[PDB]
Amino acid sequence: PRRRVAAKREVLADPKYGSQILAKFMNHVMESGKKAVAERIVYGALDKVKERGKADPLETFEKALDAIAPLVEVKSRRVGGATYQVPVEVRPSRRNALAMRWLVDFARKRGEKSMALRLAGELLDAAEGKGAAVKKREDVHRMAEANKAFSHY
Amino acid sequence: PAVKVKENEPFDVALRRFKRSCEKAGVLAEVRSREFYEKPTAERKRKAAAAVKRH
Amino acid sequence: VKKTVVDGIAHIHASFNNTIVTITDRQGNALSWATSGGSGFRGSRKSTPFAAQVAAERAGQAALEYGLKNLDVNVKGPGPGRESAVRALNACGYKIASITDVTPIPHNGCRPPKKRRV
RNA sequence: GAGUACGGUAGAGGGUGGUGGAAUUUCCUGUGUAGCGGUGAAAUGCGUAGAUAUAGGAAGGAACACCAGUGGCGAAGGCGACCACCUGGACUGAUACUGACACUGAGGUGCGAAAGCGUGGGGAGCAAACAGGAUUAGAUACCCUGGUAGUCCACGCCGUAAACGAUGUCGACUAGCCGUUGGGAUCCUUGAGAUCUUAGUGGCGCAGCUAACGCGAUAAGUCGACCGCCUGGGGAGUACGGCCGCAAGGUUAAAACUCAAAUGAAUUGACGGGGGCCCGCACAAGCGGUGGAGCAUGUGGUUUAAUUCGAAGCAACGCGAAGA
Repeated sequence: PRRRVAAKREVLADPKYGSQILAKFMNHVMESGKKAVAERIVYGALDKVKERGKADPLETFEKALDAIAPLVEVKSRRVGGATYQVPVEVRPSRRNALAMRWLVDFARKRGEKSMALRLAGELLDAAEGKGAAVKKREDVHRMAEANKAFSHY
Repeated sequence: PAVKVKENEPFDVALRRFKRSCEKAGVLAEVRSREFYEKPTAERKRKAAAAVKRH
Repeated sequence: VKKTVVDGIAHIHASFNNTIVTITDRQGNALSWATSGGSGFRGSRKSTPFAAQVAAERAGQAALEYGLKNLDVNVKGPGPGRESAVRALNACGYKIASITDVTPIPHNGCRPPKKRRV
């Protein structure tokens, strides 16, 4: 058991778009602390999104994450000597973070040339709601709505 | 164990009155006690502890 | 066919393992019935209040084809779903005239089985 | 002291017959359609020949929900639906009567839970045995599905229980406090409480006792009458004989041998698939890994002439060695 309040880390806004929402997306796509390398990916990705349709690469990011962020999720829970996967709502602080999770993870496993156009490829592919990250969202939503029997916390 | 729904009230408060009638009659406790057969030694031992706690 | 019955009676045979909802007339002639085990809930999910309301809601819409709008609720037996099945009857079109517990109470009659030594 | 006569009170005290309600099961009929039942989950099982559910009817057996209460009655074992009949005791008030007629009690005799046994009935539920399904390495079990004796009744037998308050019966005395049952007396005649007293039934508690735990007017305190019983543990409440029993068995009841302890209470610690509270990358959420591949190192094993010696779970294995 713990008594700690953990820690409240703050993220500074991105320098090219003035949106802290991209800052945690940058914070998510990180590998080995290479800040400069990864930010070259998103801006190149956002240029690809902007160059292919749309009007602003920042607003389709907003459109992308809601289609990825689930509204409910189960967790392993033991009450009566057995595991009951009680579906629980996802808090606003976690839904966007896990939205940033599933965009990079499934785009990393795509077959496109480089991540620069691979996260970009998923960005519009997820904004319209027909991508694998969108697919992963609904099966989690499929995991719930079937275990609805267990609703005690 | 029997309630009548009146005019112009929500059915929700009709439910809450219903179980309030149920625990007043204590039907759930009665069926729980008759689920299995409690031997006279176990029944008298339970009632002796009930008297001790009451005092 | 359509019996065209306006007044009915709903019976919920809630048990510790299953909940059987049966809609009947004032003379005890059944029209529709559904069970928690018949609604895709098997095992640990059959004994859950959510499975009870699914059974009640499934039999609820099957009972409107007779043109039933009034019914009395006769819940019987203990278990998770004695009330959750009744709340399902409110979601679909119905008004409940009365709710009654008809759980049988022996007056110290037949000997029950022995304690389970689990 | 013990007892009798009278009025009254409470009671699951006992026996003999009726009667009632709830519920279970079985059967008949109507509606109605894919499950019911069960479990941790399943399966055996029941069900399309129509189950479960629901409604109406019928049969049968057993126990009497609520009242219900360290409440009541009984020598104890025990006794819970209602009513009628037969019947024992206790408590209570005064007066009247006998006048020690009392207590205990080896033998003896009577009653004595449940199981069990015999003859005859009865059989709804439950359920030894038995059968099947699970679980398990196995499971002659726990769990599930069925299910026979039995449980019920009458008449006999048995005669044993942790038959316990693990405390024989009877009588007297010894601070109090708080409940409760059946009475009685006085203030309250109160409408409605209070104070004494008695027979029970409980909880604390002075003294006293106790190895301690605890008992403490319902004594395990202070005494008195009588009775039963004990003399280390195992062997053994066994063998043998006697008595009893239809039997199962009961009762009375040893020795050889063997051990130096068995035992009671309480304390500290430790432990618990006991409980309560709290913490730690212990768990949860994630970041990246090992285990798959090639190379470096150490260890075990093997081999050698030696493969020098030590380190061996966490807390040894890139350790002594910060460098054959």
